[PDB]
Amino acid sequence: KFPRVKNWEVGSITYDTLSAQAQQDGPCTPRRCLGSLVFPEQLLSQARDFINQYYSSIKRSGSQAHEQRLQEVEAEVAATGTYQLRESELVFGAKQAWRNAPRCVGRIQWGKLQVFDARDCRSAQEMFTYICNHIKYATNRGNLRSAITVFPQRCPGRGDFRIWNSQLVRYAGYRQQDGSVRGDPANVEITELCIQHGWTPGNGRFDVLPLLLQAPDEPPELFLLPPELVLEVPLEHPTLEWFAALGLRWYALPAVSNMLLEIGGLEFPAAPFSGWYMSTEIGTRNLCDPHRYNILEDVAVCMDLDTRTTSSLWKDKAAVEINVAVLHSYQLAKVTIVDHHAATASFMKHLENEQKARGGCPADWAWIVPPISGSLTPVFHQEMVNYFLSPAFRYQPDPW
Amino acid sequence: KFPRVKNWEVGSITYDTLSAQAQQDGPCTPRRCLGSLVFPAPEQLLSQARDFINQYYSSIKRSGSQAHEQRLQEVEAEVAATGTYQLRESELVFGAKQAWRNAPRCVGRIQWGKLQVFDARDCRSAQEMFTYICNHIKYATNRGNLRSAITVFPQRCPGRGDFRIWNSQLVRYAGYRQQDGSVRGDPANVEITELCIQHGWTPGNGRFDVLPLLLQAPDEPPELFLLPPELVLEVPLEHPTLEWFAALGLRWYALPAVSNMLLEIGGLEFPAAPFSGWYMSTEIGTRNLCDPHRYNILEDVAVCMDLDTRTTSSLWKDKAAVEINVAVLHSYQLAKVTIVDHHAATASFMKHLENEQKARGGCPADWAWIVPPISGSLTPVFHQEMVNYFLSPAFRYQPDPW
Ligand code: HEM
Ligand code: HEM
Ligand SMILES: CNCCc1cc(F)c(F)c(-c2cc(C)cc(N)n2)c1
Ligand SMILES: CNCCc1cc(F)c(F)c(-c2cc(C)cc(N)n2)c1
Ligand SMILES: C[C@H](O)[C@H](O)[C@H]1CNc2nc(N)[nH]c(=O)c2N1
Ligand SMILES: C[C@H](O)[C@H](O)[C@H]1CNc2nc(N)[nH]c(=O)c2N1
Ligand SMILES: [Cl-]
Ligand SMILES: [Cl-]
Ligand SMILES: [Gd+3]
Ligand SMILES: [Gd+3]
Ligand SMILES: [Zn+2]
Repeated sequence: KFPRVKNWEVGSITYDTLSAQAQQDGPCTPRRCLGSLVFPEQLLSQARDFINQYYSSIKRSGSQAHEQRLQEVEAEVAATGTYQLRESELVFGAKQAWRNAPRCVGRIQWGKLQVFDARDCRSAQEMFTYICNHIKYATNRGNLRSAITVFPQRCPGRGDFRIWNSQLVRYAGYRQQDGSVRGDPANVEITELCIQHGWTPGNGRFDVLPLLLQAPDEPPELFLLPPELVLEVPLEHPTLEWFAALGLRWYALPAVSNMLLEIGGLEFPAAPFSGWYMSTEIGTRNLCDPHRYNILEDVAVCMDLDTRTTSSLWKDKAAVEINVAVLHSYQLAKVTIVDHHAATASFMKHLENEQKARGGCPADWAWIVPPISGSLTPVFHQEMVNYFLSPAFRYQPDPW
Repeated sequence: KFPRVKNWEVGSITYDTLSAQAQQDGPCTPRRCLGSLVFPAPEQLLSQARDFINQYYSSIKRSGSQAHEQRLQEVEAEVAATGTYQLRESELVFGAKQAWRNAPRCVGRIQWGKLQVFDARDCRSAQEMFTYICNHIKYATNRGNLRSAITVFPQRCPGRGDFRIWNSQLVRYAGYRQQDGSVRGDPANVEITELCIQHGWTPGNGRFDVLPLLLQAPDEPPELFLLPPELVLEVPLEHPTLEWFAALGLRWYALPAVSNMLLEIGGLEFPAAPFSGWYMSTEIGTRNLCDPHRYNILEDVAVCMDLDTRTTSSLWKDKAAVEINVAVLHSYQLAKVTIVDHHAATASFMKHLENEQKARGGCPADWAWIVPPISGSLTPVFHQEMVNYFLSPAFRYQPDPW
């Protein structure tokens, strides 16, 4: 019943006892595995379970404080149909949701999270102020600091706070007259949403999009990020002197803004969180994916590689140098970045910590293994168990 | 409904209706996915036999024919009289091809229709096993123009032990455990090496000593057979521009021939049915040579490339691994031994997926095994959602017979 989990490089065996606590059901069944798919008063039970989790974590289970808190949440839900987290519980909840995220290789950091409490927020203008403060704090002039800002929870009879943008920093993607894209093809939809809401578009490949911020029951409002708040890194290569001329750039801060934060049955549809980049996200996925910037063959051309035969591994050589350029450029710019070897090594340490702390760790193998040099990293050889724990970050529908 | 399956590179969406035909269960439950784990009654025989006969007669466009109905009745009668039944030669060939076609962890399945099936169900001894195995190796190797082949030894039957090939592949390099814990040779083969020594093999002392075969005839201890060196085609590894790479003395063999899996067709089990194709270069260059628990050459190659190995962010591991894969591809092409790189192989697997969507409404595929171990997202299969499930005919894992 407890899955046996093996590391094939060392031969070590663990049993994941934590998965027995999985709440939501995942997409797999005994008949077929869908692990590779990207997208697959009951409040009182989830609330009680969360309070118990928290008071267990702080070694206060069954204490007067524990029982007092349980009675308070019961009284709130009975009186109001919902309840409010204490600040300490909010901070614990956000950290746990990160800790529980199966697709995050960066969870060695999960205990170090700045939690900005924006639950008093009203109006998109206030939202923007909170978001700018978050960006400022998290960017920290390149010495990036993981942070989350939590906007008011969902409640009956009132619309949600929503950030329409998938991230706080996104590059525009402009559909061209012939169906191609200038800029980031991942952002065509949000780009034309910004334009339809009054944004004057640019004409460039790396135009930072405005933010579309939705206060409850209002249309989204456009907010322009002050340019000095959006740290970017021009990409250069340590020995390929022509790389800099390609004018490639990426931004310092990965800040996911479209996921729902769920804590104790409470739902925060706007809770943008940020850390720092793992270099393969930029150099391999964002720049080399065929449906993203797709610059691999451009770089291969500039490297004089034999692009007439796949067996020259010209694609692999070009991608590696793009990843080198990303790492070199962020380090030169003094912007926090982690390469995929360091990140996976730390994630192995995290798995070991979590085995001792909780008896296991939900982990999505396809997402944890980096998109280049998979088996050069230790996580490739590590069997993993994927399951859903709460508190959690969840996908949610786009607010349109 | 059925699983909806997206390709994220193109945006195309299909539904895997074939998954609804999955007979055996995998390891996942709604509570937790175990997809990344390597190793997760005459009436059931009749249902599996009936299903397979139906598959066969569908495949040749003969469903409902007098031949179809006659075969169903013959199998039912034979099972009732004898407890088992015997495949017709054409059904064995279809079943072997289907088992390959059904193999979720095989990226080279575009080739599934081109399989030479050697019928060794008449084999009576370990000596004759070796004769069949040597003929398989000679045929499949084809002086480097490799040909996919399977040799099917007699099925499991009550009253008699199994035919078994103890070795996991027909070609394996010895792994000699050294007293300090290290391994000379291939650390993946330490156990079969010690078994070979236990059964009277005089070991070598090199890193690329081809192991003898331990062949088990029914109810018999395994018997040791040495492969004639001229039968085992090997490729010395050199690099087109790293001239010192050749001095590493690295080699690999031409023929990937898996010999420890069980072939299951229509409820019949063939515990000895070695099959072979040709290598994808990442199996050799990335896994076999660069895995820390295999030949583990990555740092020595990176140092000889004078890369800076003191920090991970120079991506020295990545650079050395690419050049080792280059060396494998170059060396196989130079030796005129069939090999496919991971770009070509994954592109052809995408064609296979498209072919199978039209032919069967889906394709069982194990994402973690299909996506190559370097340059994953540079290949189209990384962006392809996949559904993993078990169809029969099948190649299955089985316990080691010791
Ligand atoms: C501190 C450095 C961090 C690193 C290096 C890191 C690394 C990563 C990477 C590489 C991914 C996969 C992203 C992709 O492929 O698009 C990811 C996903 C994720 N990260 Fe982290 N992360 C960090 C911090 C954080 C923080 C602070 C949070 C939340 C408070 C977080 C929550 C998540 C979640 C929820 C996902 C999964 C999103 C999804 O399921 O689509 N991460 N992270
Ligand atoms: C024709 C050229 C072929 C190529 C390029 C190819 C490629 C591959 C590769 C790269 C793997 C993964 C192996 C590993 O990572 O250790 C694999 C697995 C597999 N192949 Fe193929 N293959 C070929 C032919 C065949 C043939 C002829 C058969 C059977 C008749 C076959 C059946 C299988 C099976 C059953 C597996 C999975 C074994 C397991 O689950 O452990 N393949 N193949
Ligand atoms: C589809 N769901 C969003 C997944 C996603 C997309 C993305 F583009 C990112 F950049 C990060 C991400 C987030 C954090 C906090 C750190 C980091 N390195 N990456 C996560
Ligand atoms: C029991 N699990 C076996 C998995 C495995 C291991 C291995 F070392 C291989 F080489 C192949 C393999 C097999 C074929 C026919 C072609 C090819 N390219 N690889 C398959
Ligand atoms: C189809 C497949 O699940 C998809 O391409 C996945 C693969 N693994 C991934 N892994 C990470 N970290 N991020 C991703 O976007 C993806 N995409
Ligand atoms: C733990 C993990 O499943 C293991 O390392 C897998 C990953 N994917 C693989 N993919 C292939 N093709 N071959 C393998 O041996 C493995 N090993
Ligand atoms: Cl990103
Ligand atoms: Cl191999
Ligand atoms: Gd020139
Ligand atoms: Gd030279
Ligand atoms: Zn699964």
